[PDB]
Order: sequence, then structure tokens, then C-alpha cells
Amino acid sequence: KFIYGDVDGNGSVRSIDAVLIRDYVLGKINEFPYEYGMLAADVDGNGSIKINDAVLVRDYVLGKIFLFPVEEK
Amino acid sequence: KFIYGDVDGNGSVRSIDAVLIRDYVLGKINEFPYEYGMLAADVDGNGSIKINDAVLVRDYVLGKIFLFPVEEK
Amino acid sequence: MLQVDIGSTSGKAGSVVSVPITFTNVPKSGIYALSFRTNFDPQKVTVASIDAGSLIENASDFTTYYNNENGFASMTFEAPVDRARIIDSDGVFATINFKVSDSAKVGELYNITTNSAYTSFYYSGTDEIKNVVYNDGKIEVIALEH
Amino acid sequence: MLQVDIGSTSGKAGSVVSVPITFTNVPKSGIYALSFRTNFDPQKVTVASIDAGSLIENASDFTTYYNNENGFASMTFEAPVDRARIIDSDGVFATINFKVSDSAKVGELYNITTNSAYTSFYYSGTDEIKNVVYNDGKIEVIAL
Ligand SMILES: [Ca+2]
Ligand SMILES: [Ca+2]
Ligand SMILES: [Ca+2]
Ligand SMILES: [Ca+2]
Repeated sequence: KFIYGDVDGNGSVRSIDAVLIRDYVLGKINEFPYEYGMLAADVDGNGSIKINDAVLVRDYVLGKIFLFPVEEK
Repeated sequence: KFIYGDVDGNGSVRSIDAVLIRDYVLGKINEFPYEYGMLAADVDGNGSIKINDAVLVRDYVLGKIFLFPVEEK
Repeated sequence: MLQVDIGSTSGKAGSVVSVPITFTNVPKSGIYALSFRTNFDPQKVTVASIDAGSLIENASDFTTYYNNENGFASMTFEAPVDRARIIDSDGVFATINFKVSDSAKVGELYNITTNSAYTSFYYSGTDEIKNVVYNDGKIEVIALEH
Repeated sequence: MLQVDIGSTSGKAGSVVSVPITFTNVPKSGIYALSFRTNFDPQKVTVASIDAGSLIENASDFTTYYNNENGFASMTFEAPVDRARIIDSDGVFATINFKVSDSAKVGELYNITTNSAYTSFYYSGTDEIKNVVYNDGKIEVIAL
């Protein structure tokens, strides 16, 4: 069980989650401190964490999109 | 304290230590199984772990060299 | 197609040299997000600083990180959600200022390489630019000034 | 200077393509040890296998590893201590067999890049080849 976008595992998709995905892309971190952070970060569902996952999370937080591409059925 | 070449910290410089350095260069491992393995691996003393540190450890185990360049020779 | 160029340069042992990262044939519709990572041999050069170039109109959109033990430098651009800033023209994206090791010998060549595993370019959050070309740079160690 | 080339190639979506890693202007005194690392975007291509090229005379000298999730393939060469085998002529060091994504589209370009942080070449245990030039390669997607 996890929420897409919730890369810190705190139960909420927030601005900082997209910062954490950017830290991974930058190489500042090599893993997420949440057991499900890798799967939560991959919001386009393509199998890799990339910069557009971070901007998708930010854009969800800001209200541009209301679901992630991995959730579209 | 550590023995140069003794990347697994078991007290001896052995053929497996050179294997482990090659595994680090290849990307199979991201760290050595020893608190001081990164330091013990850098046997040419250039500050980085590279493929020639592995071949140096191999050549020392095989008796081609008798000390490591970082040991002042 | 979009072309990313890592410029080549030269300098003395002990010097700071600058390597520009240039984008050519940028799509006029705009790059919304990108990451760009360069590797280098960290016992030859290390990063002193990274400076955003003229393509960055607002620092909020640009983030950098480097690791001088592991030999990489990473840059990201994220346009704001309204596309109020966007990269849609050609020019310098960033410049990496590299310290050349004081033990460098004249004639050494340091490859400053684009990392395709960590470099990607997007027209929008879901649409990737999938035909970008890269041209890597080299730093040559020289004996004389300039 | 020694020149390392990652070959470019093309293929269809879903195919296996073969990317050769070539050495030109190899020092006649010999390469004693090297490592070579290529990166790629694992959404675009993944490694199926890596095959030693004709510059490898004995498999005990050559070691490979790849990690598709993290987008890299690595190879090492270590000549035996008597230099009875050594790389001292030009030719193919290795070839990487890449699976092109089933979702690839015609005209996409997938760069196969040399990683300078994990690549190095040595004349001997202590004498590095410090003027080697790396040249990268591209896989182009073509139509069926
Ligand atoms: Ca969260
Ligand atoms: Ca993704
Ligand atoms: Ca040991
Ligand atoms: Ca070393």
C-alpha cells in the first residue's frame, strides 16, 4: 500500500515530494527513505525515475492535473 | 588501522580482495564489506579506486610486487 | 534535432577552466523539463562551481548538484507550471568551472561526458524529446597561459 | 592518441542490435588493464548480453557486468602478470547486444555514452594512459 506521488511516505502528496524526486535525478540521493518511495515516485508508470516524474508531482500539487498517468485506467 | 590491499578487512591480502575491487569498478557493489575498505582499496594512493588498484592487489598476491605504491614503493 | 554540446577547453595544472553547455536547435514550442549529467575523472578535475547560462531566466527553475568524489555534475531545469519561463531558443544552458588537478601533466586529455542514463529532455510532463544529440567535450592540460 | 569508439547502429522496435566497442591507435607497448562503462536510458534499450571481441585472447582476462535498472554496462580487462596476453593492436574489444524497446518509434535516437568516471586505461599497474579519447554512439530506430 502506498499513494502515487508520496515519495517520503508521509500520507500526503506535497511540494517536498517533487523536490525529493529531483534530488534522486540529481544524484544527491540513491534511494528513497520510504519503503515504497521508488514505486511512489514513478508517477508516469514507465519504470524509471526521471525528471518528468518530479515535475508531474509538482504539477499535481499545484492543481494542474488531478491524477497521475500511472493511475489513468 | 587497516592493511593496504585488505579490502574485505579479514586481516590478509588475498586474491578475493582484487576481485572485490574489480566488482566495485564494474558496479556490482557500491561499497566494500569493511569499514576501511575504500581506503584499503586505493593501493596506488591516487585518491580514487580504479581498475589499476585491482590489478596491483592481484600482482601483489601473485608475488610480482612486494609492497604497494601508497606504501612508498 | 536538439543538439547539446559540452565545450572543450584547455588550461594549466592547478587552474580553473570553464566548460559551457550549449543547446542548439531548441524546439520553439519549448523545453519544459530536463536533466543533464556530465561525468569526469575526479582525480583529474573537480567541480569548483556551476553557473547558469543565459537560457535560465529565473533561478527558481534551475537546480545543480555535483559529487567530486564520484565524478559527476547534474543540472535540472523545471519550467514553472504556467510556462512563464521556458527554454525555447538557442544558447548557453550552464557552464561548469572545473579545477584541474595540481598534479596534471601536460598533454593529458580529460573527457567530460554526457550520461544518457541521467539526461533527458521533455516538451511537457508526459512528452519526451526522444531524438536529442550530444557532442561531448575534452579538457586538454597545457603548459602555457591562455 | 588511443581512440575508443562506441559504434552506432539501427534497428526495429523490439529487435536486438549490436553495438561494437572499438580501439584504434592502441599503443604497441600494450594496454595492461582497463575498465569501460557505457550508459543508456533503460526505457529505450536494455542489455541482452555482452560479448568479448577478438582483442580478448583469453576469457580469464575479461569481466563484464550490466544493470539495466540503473542504465549501465561495464567491462574490465586485466592482462596476466607476465603480459603473455596484452592488448597491443587495434580492433573490437567487445560488443553489447541491446534489446530496442517494443515501444520505440521510427526516428528516435538513443545515445550510448561513455562514462568517464568509470572508464580508465593503463599501460602498467602504475602508468595510466592519460590522453585517451572517447567517441560515443547512437542507436537509430528504423521502420519495419
Ligand atoms: Ca509526502
Ligand atoms: Ca517515470
Ligand atoms: Ca582480505
Ligand atoms: Ca587508486
